Parts: sequence; structure tokens; C-alpha cells
Amino acid sequence: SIPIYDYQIVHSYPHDTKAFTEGFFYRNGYFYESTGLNGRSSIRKVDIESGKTLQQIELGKRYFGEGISDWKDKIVGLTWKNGLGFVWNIRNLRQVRSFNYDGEGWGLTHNDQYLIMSDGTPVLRFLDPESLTPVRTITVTAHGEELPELNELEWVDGEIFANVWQTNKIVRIDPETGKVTGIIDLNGILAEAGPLPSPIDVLNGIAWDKEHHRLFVTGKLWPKVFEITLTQRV
Ligand SMILES: [Ca+2]
Repeated sequence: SIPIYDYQIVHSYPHDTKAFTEGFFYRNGYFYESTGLNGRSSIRKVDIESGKTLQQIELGKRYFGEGISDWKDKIVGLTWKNGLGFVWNIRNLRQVRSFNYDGEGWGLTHNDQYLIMSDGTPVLRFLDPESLTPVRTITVTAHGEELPELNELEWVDGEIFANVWQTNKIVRIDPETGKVTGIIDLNGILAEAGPLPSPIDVLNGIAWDKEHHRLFVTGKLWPKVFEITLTQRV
């Protein structure tokens, strides 16, 4: 019953083959990426066409960054094992706040009212953007069963898209119910990426350009970001 979507590549853009993508979004014509880079973690503003960095901060050695999302004129970021997050001004990525949260923090996105965070479990949390505390909590299910390993997130036209860690699939989640209503199958997309680096890591990172309706997907150490369209299979 859950429709499956196949992809068509519209464009491929260069992606840093050393970049362990942990957070990824599109804003004001650019990509913003939270990356692990050889043991340390950075937040970068990236030119889409060239994949080159325009602006970057490197987090303190005590912290390792995970999901990031814009909120108004801020960027909000999660961490790997710190149980805390950060808020930066978007202009110069100056840190303005730290906040605590429960458990782990993997992917982060937002809709018009809330930040939405995953943590590698089936559970998604909707944060009040001022208090940065959970005001709604939902459990994600596919075929009526809990779906764990939810990672990078993106709000796309009223749905929550999520990477499922260790797979080449992206689930489309009904935000009212937590039910998976569609599955995007990206298996085989690496065969269309050109020469691959060694090592290479997993699919992870979804961004959405609301103005032009461009959907972008990438992965850890992946040599490309793909702009893709979707068609329902069968
Ligand atoms: Ca995202």
C-alpha cells in the first residue's frame, strides 16, 4: 500500500568527498552543511554549482555537530554525544546560545511553527523554537511497525522526509500521524555519481528549495549532490 518513488537526476553538483554529511539544508540560494571532517566538525555555507565553501566555522574539539536547520535569521545545530545544541546568527555564524536536550540529536529541520528533530530512534520531537523544548512527540511507523534509525530530515511541502540510516531510502512521513506514506528508493544512484572515492559512506542529507521546488540529496563522502525529481513506481 505504501507507494514507492523512483528518482530522475536533473543535475549533479560536486560534493566534498571528505565531508561526512550530518546536517544539510538549502537557504537563500546556498547549501548549509554540518560536516565531520577528519575527526572534527564544521558548519559551512556552500556554493551549489561548485560545491566550494564560502564561510565555515569549526566547532570546539569537545563537540561534534549533527543536524542543522535554519530558524528565522538563525541556524540551530545538534551534537553527537553532548546532549546539547547551539544557535548561531546566520550572517557570520557567531554563537549566541547553547541549549540542552534529552537523549541524542541526529537530524533537524523545521516547518512554519516548530523545529523537528530525529535521534536514530522511531521518535520525532517537535520543539518550540523559543524554549527549544519538545511540545509534541510522535512515533514513526511503517506498515504499522516502529521505524528506527531516522537520521537527516527535511520538511518538504507538508511532509517530513527522513533518511533511514544504513539504507538508500528516504521515507515520507505524515506529520499528523507519524505514519510513513511513501518511500523514495535511491538504490543504484551511486552508479550515476561518476568515479567514487575510497572510502565512501552512507546516503544522508536532504535539502529542499521551496522557491524553485528543487529537491537535493547527498551522502557521507559522496562525490555529488543530486537534484532529483520523483515519480511513483508501478
Ligand atoms: Ca535537511
